[PDB]
This record gives sequence, structure tokens and C-alpha cells, in this order.
Amino acid sequence: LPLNSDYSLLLTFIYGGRVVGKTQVHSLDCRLVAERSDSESSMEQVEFPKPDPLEPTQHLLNQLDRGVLVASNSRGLFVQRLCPIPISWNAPEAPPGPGPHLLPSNKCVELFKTTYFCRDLAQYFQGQGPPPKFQATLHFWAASQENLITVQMEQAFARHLLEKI
Amino acid sequence: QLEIENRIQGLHVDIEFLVRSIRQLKDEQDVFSFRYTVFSLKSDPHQSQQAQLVQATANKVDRMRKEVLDISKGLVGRLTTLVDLLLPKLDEWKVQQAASCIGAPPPELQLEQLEQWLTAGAKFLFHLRQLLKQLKEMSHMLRYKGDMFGQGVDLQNAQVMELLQRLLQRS
Repeated sequence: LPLNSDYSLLLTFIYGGRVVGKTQVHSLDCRLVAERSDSESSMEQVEFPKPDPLEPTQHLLNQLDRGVLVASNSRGLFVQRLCPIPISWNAPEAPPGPGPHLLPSNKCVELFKTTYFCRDLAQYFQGQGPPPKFQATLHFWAASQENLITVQMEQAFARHLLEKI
Repeated sequence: QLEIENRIQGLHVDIEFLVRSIRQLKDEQDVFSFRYTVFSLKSDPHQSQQAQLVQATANKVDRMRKEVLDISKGLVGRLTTLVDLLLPKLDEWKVQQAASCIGAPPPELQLEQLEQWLTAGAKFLFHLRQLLKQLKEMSHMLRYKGDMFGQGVDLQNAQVMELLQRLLQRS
């Protein structure tokens, strides 16, 4: 794990099985919002892609309000849900459960970790385990309940190490 | 009278601006606690960058907290000037009306316009009480709360209530 490691966030917005945008966010933090607010916030704000057809996605984005907070640093990915829209998620650190894993309001959730990625990666190259996973998908729901929006997340250093072989 | 109309003219604009400032603060207090929590979750020298980030978020919160009190304190004082100017006028109306019953001329200013001004002036004080009530909840963000910031809200909440107590007695 060199110092020159690219922990930048790589977002991928999906609306109903269609990739509607990609965004690299070189900041430690960002907030995913429908439309950027006029305020002096130390944290960057990343707008969702504006739906061209306008429905049913637009009705869903207009309920985000506070939106979603994502932190992409040296220790991995962290998220906090501030919106009333339900959010499920799948990531390497998801627990072993039958049903869906839902982001709780007012609780910072650890999605991805670099420590265990390096550990499980060193074990594969040597040959004592499977290769590590890194994508941290997020699924938004809307009213019956349909997964209209999907957001994938990953760090640049992760895919670069694996795709070599 | 324009001085009133223009006084309550800008009060609308400035309490709106206050409401926006309070939303800006609320949004940022979430930022801090998020970064604070992330910083607490677990060294890599990169963590210095992580701490400097949290350190810079509390300064904005502190700066904003002090800039919100400055706004609302200016409004509290302005609302006082308006109340202190409105109620003596209504007093002069009650007198001039009472005299009209024993042979005086009617008062020039209608009571319909006075009641609207006292209602619009009251609607500002209730709105401001709600906003200070929100800041008092934000003051509970952390354990020590903010002994100086919390007292500023409490001290303004008292003034707002004294202005209401004035208005609600003679209206």
C-alpha cells in the first residue's frame, strides 16, 4: 500500500437498468443531492443526473432533501443516509443475512475497507483465499416499491490492483 | 404609513434569510458529526488530512453559530422598535375613540389597519420563537452543548416572549 494511492471515489448512477452518468470525486467527502443548494458547505455536493424522460425518476429525486453522505478516504468507504427514501446496499462488508440490508437513518455505515482488502488480496496472490470484492452498490426505492435509482461506488486503487491480472 | 409598511416589508425578507441561514447551519452540523464519526471509526499519515478536515468543519459551525445569533439579535431588536412604536399608537387610538363618544372627531387611522399591523408583527415573533426553538435543539448537538451559544438563544427567547406578552395583552 504505497502513499501514492488513489482513494478517489468513482460514482456510477443507474436509472432503471441504464447508466445515466459517471463521476470521479477527488475529495474526501461528497453529498449526493437532487439539485445543488445555495449554501456555504465545506463538503462537496454532487448532483444526480437530471432524468431526460423526467419520470418516474424525478418524483423520487425530489424527496432526497438532505441526500446521502459518502466518505472516500484511506480507510475505505463510509455512508450516511439523511433522506426519507429507503436505501438498500450491497458491499464487501455487508453482514450475512437473508433479507436486504437497509441504511439506518442517523448512523454512519462502513461500506468498504482498505485494510481487509489488502489482507484478503495478499492471501489470494499467495493462494489461501478468493480475490477481494470492492464495489459498494446502493439501491434507492420509491412507491409498489420499485428500485428506480441505483448508484455503484468504488475506489480507483482497488480496480487498478486487480485488473493487472 | 410607509415607515411601518417598510419596516414590516423588510422583516419578511430578513426572517426568510434567517430561516435560510438556520438551514445552512443545520446542514453543516450534520457534516461535522458525520466527519467526526468517520474520523473516530478505525495509523496512516493520511489521518492527519482526516483530522484537519474535521478541525475545519467545527470552525464553520462555530462561525455560523455566532453569525446566526447576530442575525436574530438584530431582528429581536427591530421587532422591539416596531412593537414599541405600534402599541403606543393603538393606545392613542383607544383614547381618541373614547373621546369621540363625548364629542370629539373620529381618529384618522382606521382600527382595521392597526390590527393587521399588530397581527403581522405578532406573526413575526411567533415565527422567530419557532426558529430559536430549533437552534436550541441544534445546541444539543454535543455534550457541553455550547454554553455561550445556548445562553444566546435562551436570552433572545426571553426577549421574544416579552414582546409577545406585550402584544397579546393589548390585542
